Amino acid sequence: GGADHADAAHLGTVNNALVNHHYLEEKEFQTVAETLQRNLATTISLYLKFKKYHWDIRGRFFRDLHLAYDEFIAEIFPSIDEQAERLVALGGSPLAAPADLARYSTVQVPQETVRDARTQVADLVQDLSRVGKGYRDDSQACDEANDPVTADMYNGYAATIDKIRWMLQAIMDDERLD
Amino acid sequence: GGADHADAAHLGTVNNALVNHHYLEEKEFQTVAETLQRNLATTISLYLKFKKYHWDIRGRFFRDLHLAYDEFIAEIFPSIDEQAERLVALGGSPLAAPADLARYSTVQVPQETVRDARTQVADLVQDLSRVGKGYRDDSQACDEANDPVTADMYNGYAATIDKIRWMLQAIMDDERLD
Amino acid sequence: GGADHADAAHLGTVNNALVNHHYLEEKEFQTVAETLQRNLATTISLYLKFKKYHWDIRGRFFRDLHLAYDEFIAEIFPSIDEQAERLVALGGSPLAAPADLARYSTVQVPQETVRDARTQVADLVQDLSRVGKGYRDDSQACDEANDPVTADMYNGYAATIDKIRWMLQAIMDDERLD
Amino acid sequence: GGADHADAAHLGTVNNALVNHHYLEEKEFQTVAETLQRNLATTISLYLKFKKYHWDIRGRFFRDLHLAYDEFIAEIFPSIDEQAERLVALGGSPLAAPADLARYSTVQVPQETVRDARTQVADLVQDLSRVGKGYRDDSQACDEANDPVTADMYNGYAATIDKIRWMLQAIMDDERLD
Amino acid sequence: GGADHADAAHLGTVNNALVNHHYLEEKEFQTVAETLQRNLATTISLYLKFKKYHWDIRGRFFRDLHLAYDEFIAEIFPSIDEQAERLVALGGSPLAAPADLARYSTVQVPQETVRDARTQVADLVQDLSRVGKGYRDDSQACDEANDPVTADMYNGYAATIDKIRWMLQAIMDDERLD
Amino acid sequence: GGADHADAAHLGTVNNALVNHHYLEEKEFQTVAETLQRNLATTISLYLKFKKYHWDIRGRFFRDLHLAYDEFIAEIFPSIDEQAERLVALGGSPLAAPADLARYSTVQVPQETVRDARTQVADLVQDLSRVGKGYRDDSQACDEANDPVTADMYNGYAATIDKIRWMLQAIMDDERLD
Amino acid sequence: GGADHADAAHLGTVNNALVNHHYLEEKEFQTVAETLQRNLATTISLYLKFKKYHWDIRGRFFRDLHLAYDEFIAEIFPSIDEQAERLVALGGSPLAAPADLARYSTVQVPQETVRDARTQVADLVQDLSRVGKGYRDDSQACDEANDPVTADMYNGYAATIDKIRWMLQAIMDDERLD
Amino acid sequence: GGADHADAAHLGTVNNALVNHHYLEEKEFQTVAETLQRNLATTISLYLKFKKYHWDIRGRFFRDLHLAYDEFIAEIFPSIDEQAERLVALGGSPLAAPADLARYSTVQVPQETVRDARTQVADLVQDLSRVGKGYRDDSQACDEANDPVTADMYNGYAATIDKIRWMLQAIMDDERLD
Amino acid sequence: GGADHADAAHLGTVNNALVNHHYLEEKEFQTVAETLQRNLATTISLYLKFKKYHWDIRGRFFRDLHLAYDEFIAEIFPSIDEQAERLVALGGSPLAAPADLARYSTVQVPQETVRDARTQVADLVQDLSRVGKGYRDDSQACDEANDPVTADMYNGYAATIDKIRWMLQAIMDDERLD
Amino acid sequence: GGADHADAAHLGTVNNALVNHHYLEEKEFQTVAETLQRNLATTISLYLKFKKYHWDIRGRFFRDLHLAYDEFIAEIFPSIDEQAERLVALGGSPLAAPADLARYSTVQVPQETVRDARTQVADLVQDLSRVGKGYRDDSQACDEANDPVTADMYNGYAATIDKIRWMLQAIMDDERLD
Amino acid sequence: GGADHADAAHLGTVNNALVNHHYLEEKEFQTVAETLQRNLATTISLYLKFKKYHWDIRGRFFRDLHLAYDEFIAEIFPSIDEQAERLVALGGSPLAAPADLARYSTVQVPQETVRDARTQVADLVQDLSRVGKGYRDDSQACDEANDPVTADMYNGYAATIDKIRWMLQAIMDDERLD
Ligand SMILES: [Fe+3]
Ligand SMILES: [Fe+3]
Ligand SMILES: [Fe+3]
Ligand SMILES: [Fe+3]
Ligand SMILES: [Fe+3]
Ligand SMILES: [Fe+3]
Ligand SMILES: [Fe+3]
Ligand SMILES: [Fe+3]
Ligand SMILES: [Fe+3]
Ligand SMILES: [Fe+3]
Ligand SMILES: [Fe+3]
Ligand SMILES: [Fe+3]
Ligand SMILES: [Fe+3]
Ligand SMILES: [Fe+3]
Ligand SMILES: [Fe+3]
Ligand SMILES: [Fe+3]
Ligand SMILES: [Fe+3]
Ligand SMILES: [Fe+3]
Ligand SMILES: [Zn+2]
Ligand SMILES: [Zn+2]
Ligand SMILES: [Zn+2]
Ligand SMILES: [Zn+2]
Ligand SMILES: [Zn+2]
Ligand SMILES: [Zn+2]
Ligand SMILES: [Zn+2]
Ligand SMILES: [Zn+2]
Ligand SMILES: [Zn+2]
Ligand SMILES: [Zn+2]
Ligand SMILES: [Zn+2]
Repeated sequence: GGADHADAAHLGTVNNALVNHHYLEEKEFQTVAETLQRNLATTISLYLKFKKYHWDIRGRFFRDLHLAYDEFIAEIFPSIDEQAERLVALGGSPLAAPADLARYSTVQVPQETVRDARTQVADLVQDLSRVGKGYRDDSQACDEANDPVTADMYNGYAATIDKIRWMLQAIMDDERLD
Repeated sequence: GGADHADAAHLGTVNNALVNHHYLEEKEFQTVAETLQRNLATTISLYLKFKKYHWDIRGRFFRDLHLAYDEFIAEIFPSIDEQAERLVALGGSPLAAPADLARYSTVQVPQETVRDARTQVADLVQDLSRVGKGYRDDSQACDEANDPVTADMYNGYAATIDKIRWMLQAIMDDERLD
Repeated sequence: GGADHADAAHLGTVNNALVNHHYLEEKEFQTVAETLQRNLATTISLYLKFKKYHWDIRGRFFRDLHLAYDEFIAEIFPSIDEQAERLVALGGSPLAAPADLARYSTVQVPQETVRDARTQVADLVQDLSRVGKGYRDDSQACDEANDPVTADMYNGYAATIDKIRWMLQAIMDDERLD
Repeated sequence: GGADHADAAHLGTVNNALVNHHYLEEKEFQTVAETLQRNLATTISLYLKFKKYHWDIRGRFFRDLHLAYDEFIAEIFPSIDEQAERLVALGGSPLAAPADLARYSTVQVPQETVRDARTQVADLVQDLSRVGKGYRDDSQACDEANDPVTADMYNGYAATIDKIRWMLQAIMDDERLD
Repeated sequence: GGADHADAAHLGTVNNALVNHHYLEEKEFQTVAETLQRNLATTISLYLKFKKYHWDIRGRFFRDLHLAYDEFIAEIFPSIDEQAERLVALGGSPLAAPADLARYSTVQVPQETVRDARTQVADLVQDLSRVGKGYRDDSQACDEANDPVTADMYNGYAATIDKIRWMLQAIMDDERLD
Repeated sequence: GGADHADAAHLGTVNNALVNHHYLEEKEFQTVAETLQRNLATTISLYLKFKKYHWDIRGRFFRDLHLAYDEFIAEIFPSIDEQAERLVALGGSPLAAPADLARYSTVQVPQETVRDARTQVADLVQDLSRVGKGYRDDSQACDEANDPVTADMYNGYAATIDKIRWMLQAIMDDERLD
Repeated sequence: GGADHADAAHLGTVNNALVNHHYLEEKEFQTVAETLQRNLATTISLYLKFKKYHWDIRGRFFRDLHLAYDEFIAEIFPSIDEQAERLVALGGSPLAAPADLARYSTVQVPQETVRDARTQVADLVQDLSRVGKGYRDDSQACDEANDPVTADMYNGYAATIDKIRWMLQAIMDDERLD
Repeated sequence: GGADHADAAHLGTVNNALVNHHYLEEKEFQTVAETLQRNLATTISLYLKFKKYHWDIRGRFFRDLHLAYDEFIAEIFPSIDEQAERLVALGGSPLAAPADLARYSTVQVPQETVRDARTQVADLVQDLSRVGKGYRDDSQACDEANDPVTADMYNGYAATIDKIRWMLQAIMDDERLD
Repeated sequence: GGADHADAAHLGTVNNALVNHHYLEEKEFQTVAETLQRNLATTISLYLKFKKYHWDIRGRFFRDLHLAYDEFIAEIFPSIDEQAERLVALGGSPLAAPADLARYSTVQVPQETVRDARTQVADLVQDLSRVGKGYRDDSQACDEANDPVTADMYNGYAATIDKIRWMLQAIMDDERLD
Repeated sequence: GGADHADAAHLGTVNNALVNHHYLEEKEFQTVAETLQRNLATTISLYLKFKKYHWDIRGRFFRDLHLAYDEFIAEIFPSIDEQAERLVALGGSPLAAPADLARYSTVQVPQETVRDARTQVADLVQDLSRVGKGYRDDSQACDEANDPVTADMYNGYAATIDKIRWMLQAIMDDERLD
Repeated sequence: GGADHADAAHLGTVNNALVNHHYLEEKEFQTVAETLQRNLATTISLYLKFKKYHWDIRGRFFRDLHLAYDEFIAEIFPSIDEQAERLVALGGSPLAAPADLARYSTVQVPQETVRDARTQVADLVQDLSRVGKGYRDDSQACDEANDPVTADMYNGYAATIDKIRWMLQAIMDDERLD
């Protein structure tokens, strides 16, 4: 993918004379950086979305979901600083302003108050299906671009996302969940 | 302030029949909820902004500022869940989507790559002057609205913000910082 | 409120010659001590009530409520020794015998075996609505009586009680909870 | 002893269809349950009594006794939840309301302010003599009723109570303690 | 109170161009800063005084008082850095030289060797009566000066000082303490 | 690469009868072992070099660099025992004598006293550029030699080295660093 | 390999409507699931076998081997839940009944009492040679089946197994071990 | 057994007026106290003996036995204070002077330097056979004397001693141990 | 040196009958006590001085020095209670009132606000040169006075002070530090 | 002093061929070993004596002394293994049988039950005066015998013993202690 | 000894204007610095040598020696940074490049693969005999050169080295170790 938005190696600015793409060729950096910026915005958006649903859930599954969402945040949270800094280490600049989260994330954070357990869980399962396949695909893309290092990070993140996807899909595989 | 955007006690939705403003009158809730939604969006925006500057700083003050910004995040971070849940406990629904952060935060997160130490620090000092006065003013407003409980939370947050403001203002009170 | 039952500064007994109300006038002590004795008996009664319901709950919400009640006890428990000793520090003597708990608590502990989740949760939500408003009102009363110190303790306890009230009210805001 | 007050296996209520006395015959349950309800009420009453004396002690032995009573509470406190739940596991329902504590406890909690060290310590030593013999006797009774499991719990509790009894008896074996 | 001795916002010196009183007006800063400098010098003086008495106590209450004084130091010690830095955050400069401690503290540190338990304890109880009322009064003064933030700090410190005052007053309320 | 210096599977010595290359063919072992011996000597040399610069740095960046070098040692240090033992597990014998470190390391440890911050940092950045590319290349070589296991170790080490490279390059991207 | 025994995506049962193979095609799932079920049964069998030998070893190497086997269990044990849940996350159902362990494990647990150190160690070294090559081969198979995520798990497990293999092979490379 | 040497309930001395045998009859105390004094002296003697052998062992089993003896001390050590205080709680006075250890211990501490592994281990196995049977027999004796409390302590100590006996017997069941 | 100010063995006061100089002759005590009182006052003065500079530093080296001064306080702080109590153990009474700190300390605490990094660091380096030589000289003096015990304490304190001296001297060995 | 009883370098026994006195001449070893065997037996005897008095103390100072004796044991206990092993490292064999403790200790463990606080404390103060001077003298003797290493150990032990001596002497410097 | 190689106080370089020998005369620094550089190179060489033997040991004593060498590294490792920084604090510059380790160490690291337990242990015992005497001699030399501070460091290091020497000498004092 195209990564000009995340590339900091060609800026006209102070304290930037040494920035480069280390062992990656320019086109390889473009491929890898598009995945890192997208996955960073996605991870931050999942933190915000798990919190919004943690705060808004009501009804008899409140303890099940309120506590689960915090456990899932704890699993994914460290990857925010790690993905941002992998991008910086390769000569990028990570984006984290609200407008940039909205543009590059594959996950949308709700603006409405969603009380219903099934509505929350089905939304999250759809997101996590996309994000876990995303990391598997992005791992292969990075390996192909001669970046097995970023690929290895993604292999670990995909295992975590796939695990959370299973747990949430299991909870909603029940006709008595309204 | 007006707080319709944060008020969840009158929604037409499921699992919402019991939501109310507890011991606050409606107008008192409006006053307190405007402060909680604004301060929540501001705190999350400060987390994102301290991270963006942590990731982008370069030059000879890199260790000073990279490490300081993480210490400041650790001081303010717990207040994200606390402020959101104080709003929920009073019959509100906290907003955390990117569009809502941008609308209600008193702090803007950078979309550009800022390498320069002075530029980062002066921006943050301006923000923290506004946010610390904000919590002092909002504490008095909440006390006046018969909510000494939220006021007490704000008294603690203001002390933290004022402390961080001093440290950053001190670092930039130097003509040799370019 | 009247606090003769809690006042230890005028006793005819040994090792009591120095007991006084420190910086409070007698009438100020009466106001503050009535709130401390009542809130102490209430807090101990909530410990006993959360335990009784923890021990007696049955049915499919057993894990949700059994575990939640212990988390809520852990939040409120430290305030037992703190409220009792604030009363002692102001020249009072805290009461903790069963007959005194029953007389002064605003919360009644069940003598029957309550298996039903909704019955337990609705009872607790009614209690916590009363106790959280109680601490907000008692904070203002203490501040008015020139005791901002006890008021500050109450501001923290009210935030905890209000949080627990929200979580329990959320769980029961569901027609499928029988 | 008779245990109808603690027996939950025959209730006319919801979510109670499966409750039974596990491997104990009905008469064996009656014997064991009388000991568990009495010892539960006694243990909670000792927590309340050690606290009341911790809060009220004055004079030159204040540090000796204030700190000792908290160490003794820490030793006995875990047995509250353990004894209540052993009773639940055998098809009982434990009682913890103030009126039930007063009825079934072998220890009375003071309603007066006792400043005098000797008065407190002699009262506690009398209580602990009764409670430690109680657990030794109740252990033998439970073993005889084919419940070596509850007996084993009591053997451990008796060792703790007997140890605390020695320490308090030692402190008061002194004519200079007024 | 007058606070010129603690005010750093008008100095003729290097690295001081940005120093100001944040959200406080000049007269409000004068009120708050007088309380912070006085309470800082008082807290440091209480650390030194509790140590001097810890080191010099002899006789049969040695363990009671030697250990208690260290527990009381541990309770008050963190407030030294906190009060000094609240003053710095508001545009002050805290004083800590011996001559400044002696001038501004409301507590005098002994220059003589005091072996006698009663003499030590009565001296400390007089000090703590003054210091606990001081924090209650200074809290109200700060609130009136539109600084609820510093007031909140003082509310917590007063509760700690009042607790220590009770424990020491209790120990000496005994005719057999010589 | 050629690895006879590290191969222990053909020695004429005691307690060596069972040594073999496990699932690797001889030529595959030669490829993988050359990378492990070189990276082991390099890692130990980086420990020694970060220490020498930690001990010798002087001037106004002393705290920045003295502390950073210890944090970087803590990140890389565990890989010394891990790389040596991966080589042993594949039928090699790791070298660690000074003469062997000097021969096989891609990093040279200074014999002179280097006080100058820029001189130290530029030297380290050159080293880490070589070592991070080295691990990326060696990962691909190991994967090609049917050793994805050693490759995975290298993917993690490369991410650490690349991160440290960024931080040091950032510090020196400043004309005011002399 | 064929994996019908582990595939849960086509069951005729309740709460199973959503089960699928996520981002893997059916044939890819068959390949990966055969490796996960086999490695799960193997890992559990190694836990049981290391325990049986830990319990049965006698003679002068008792401390060497009794303690080593527990350290090796601690290294491999977490991979039991991890491998089972990777299989569940991909739409499988892991098998753990004794009959299924015996069928699918590549390691057999002893039914006899083996006192002899050499007999135990040689048996384990043969097992670990097979299991470490197994994980290397299964990693490559999973990567080929577009599952780099499971492959990455296996790369870590192989390094652990290969390390344990070396230590046990070393201990028995000695003619004086009878 | 006869226990006059350990009985403190009939002394002609100060601060001893309240000492009694709690719930045991005099003859029951004699039985139980003989076991407690003997087992106390035995446990202290095993601490001294395990240390002497830990300090004196030489030869090729040095690490096996030096480290094992410290692990065995850590298992038995807490029972020194526990057995002594059970005796005090029942109106006894525990003996610990060297002459009393020698008289009442069933284990003799070496006065010679024993370098030989087999000699040490065979000596310890003989001791532990006696001490583990001793605790089993003493448990039954205490139960018969209406002291199930002390019996329970002994049941736990016997399990520990029997475990250590197995490990040491295993090490020496080897003709190659010289 | 002369130590009458610190000598408590000849006081006309209560609870002082047993005070003596243990194994030191009177003149030996005078030598050792002069060093302990001086070093105690010096250490407390260094705590106060490091804090004053920690609180007052401004400009671009704020993080370097603010954090360093707290690390140096943590290194020296335990020696306050240790030196005071070594003096008490030898029959002295340690002085800690402000007037006594000022008289006996070899380090003066600033009464002015010092913003300038170089001014602070040069002042501290001069102090630490004096204090580290002081402990080396006082160690030799104590050894000569037959007190190798106090000498050993001083050997450890000197190593700490000398280390801090190096770090601060290094930071200021730079012409660009203004 | 003469040390034949502790010298293991000339034994006629197995596994003893390499034992020697390391860097000490024979006469130097004799001097140092006499001090180590005596101080080892003394330290173990102080552990036993502090325990006997901990177990036997009664009357109103029970908490003061029961708890203090355990704190003093915790301070001295590590020196048992350290002194024994310093002797082993120099070619000695440490003695720990009861008969050897009695022969070489400078402290006698009571065979009687001592309830009286003053009697216990005065006995201990006499012991600790002897033991602290002993370590000071033995430190000088070891230094003179070219063993500054053992001397350094003794300097630390003397400081601990002297501290405990002060605390116990202080407690008994009181005519009201009977 | 001569120490020009380690002396940094006379360099012609930047940021070195303030370097001096603190309280030591030039000739005293030469004596002390020769010992510090030699002992630093020796300690680092012992880390490398213990690792090489840890990695290469095979045969039936593998667990005994593999684990022991890591415990010995953990004991000596902290002295690397401590000895290097004592040299820096006295105006030296410590050497750590491979060529400098080889020149100044009294211990040689093996370049060959040594499988044999006796060969490893005998080599280490010879080294540790030299290094422990070295620290005893260097302690006396430093004391004579008016550096009791460095001498004290060496007294502690010698005790550690002498302890490790005993343990290794004990293991090899056995004819059955081949
Ligand atoms: Fe970061
Ligand atoms: Fe990986
Ligand atoms: Fe939350
Ligand atoms: Fe507050
Ligand atoms: Fe309390
Ligand atoms: Fe429970
Ligand atoms: Fe038991
Ligand atoms: Fe601070
Ligand atoms: Fe800096
Ligand atoms: Fe290792
Ligand atoms: Fe699991
Ligand atoms: Fe072994
Ligand atoms: Fe004890
Ligand atoms: Fe102290
Ligand atoms: Fe020392
Ligand atoms: Fe006391
Ligand atoms: Fe030991
Ligand atoms: Fe260092
Ligand atoms: Zn680019
Ligand atoms: Zn509303
Ligand atoms: Zn009153
Ligand atoms: Zn029944
Ligand atoms: Zn001003
Ligand atoms: Zn080969
Ligand atoms: Zn399928
Ligand atoms: Zn008797
Ligand atoms: Zn004197
Ligand atoms: Zn000899
Ligand atoms: Zn020189």
